[PDB]
This record gives sequence, structure tokens and C-alpha cells, in this order.
Amino acid sequence: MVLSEGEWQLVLHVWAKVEADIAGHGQDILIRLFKHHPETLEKFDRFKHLKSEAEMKASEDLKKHGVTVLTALGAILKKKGHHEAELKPLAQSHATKHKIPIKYLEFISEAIIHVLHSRHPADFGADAQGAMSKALELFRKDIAAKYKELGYQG
Ligand code: HEM
Repeated sequence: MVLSEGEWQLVLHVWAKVEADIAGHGQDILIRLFKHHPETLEKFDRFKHLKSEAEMKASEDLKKHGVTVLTALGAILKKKGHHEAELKPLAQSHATKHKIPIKYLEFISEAIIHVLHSRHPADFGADAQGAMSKALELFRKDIAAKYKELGYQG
């Protein structure tokens, strides 16, 4: 839904590349998020001490968390927009426990795109970028709707 089936197939085709190396993509994505938008580490007390990209790359905790994040995102993307049941617990924790504003979800979406462009430049063209961007945008829109239901000013 929202995306055409053909657009979803571009998304899942790019996502298969992510699934070939989930921990590597998750490390890169979190490091890119924290390096570009260091204010986002205010949400991760446990990672505030990491002093360099090298230390971040060597952190097993950070790696495991990237796996957690991308595993959850892959399950969402594979539902192709019919992701109500996967999004419910995620919106709950991120609105009420972690308190993640929508703008931080935009930042991590931009980091996902950047990392895919860095890791797959010869197999991540304009249509694949546009489709992944639409899919992440839909994810954010539906999170925002749940945020509102929950009373959280995202
Ligand atoms: C693609 C977007 C995201 C996905 C799919 C995702 C997914 C997850 C999942 C599955 C968990 C573990 C279970 C839970 O608490 O719900 C988690 C934990 C958490 N997430 Fe997210 N997340 C995303 C974005 C973010 C962003 C952008 C931030 C902060 C800027 C953030 C902050 C946190 C924190 C603080 C935790 C707890 C970490 C800990 O255990 O120490 N999340 N996330």
C-alpha cells in the first residue's frame, strides 16, 4: 500500500543486501547517526563515552543494538505497509520510554540511505533510493500517528 508493488520490490531487493550483513550495516548506520547528529546520543547514556568512530566500531554493545534495530525494521519493511502489529510495540517504547522525536527518526532514515549509498554505490540507483525513502517516510508517518494517539509530542 502507498508504495506500488514494484516500489516495494526495489525496497526488498535493497533490504536483501542489508540482510547479508546486518551487523555491518547497523554499525555504520548508528555511527553515521551519532556522528552527523551527536545530540542523538543524549538518548543513549550507555554510548556517550565512545570517543571515536574506531571505538564505536569496536563496541559490541553498539553492534548488537544495530542488529536489534535493523532486525525490527526489516520485519516492518517486509510487511509492505501492513505493519500495524510490528509498529505498535515500537511506537509505545519510543514515545513513552525512550522519548524519540520524529526529527530523530528522520535523521536515522537519512543515515540508512547514506550508508546504503556508501556500501552499494554501483547497485543503489535513483529509483532504489526514492523507494527506500518513501518506505521510511511511511514508517515515520505511521509512528507519528501512534505518537499522537499516545499523547506524545514527537
Ligand atoms: C528505524 C528506526 C528505529 C527502529 C526500527 C528502532 C528499533 C528499536 C528496537 C527494536 C529497540 C529494542 C526494543 C524497544 O525498546 O522497543 C530499540 C531500542 C531503543 N531505541 Fe530505537 N529504533 C529506531 C530509532 C531510534 C532512534 C532514532 C533513537 C535515538 C535517537 C532510538 C533510541 C532507542 C533507545 C534509547 C533504545 C533503548 C536502547 C538500550 O537498550 O539501551 N531508536 N529501538
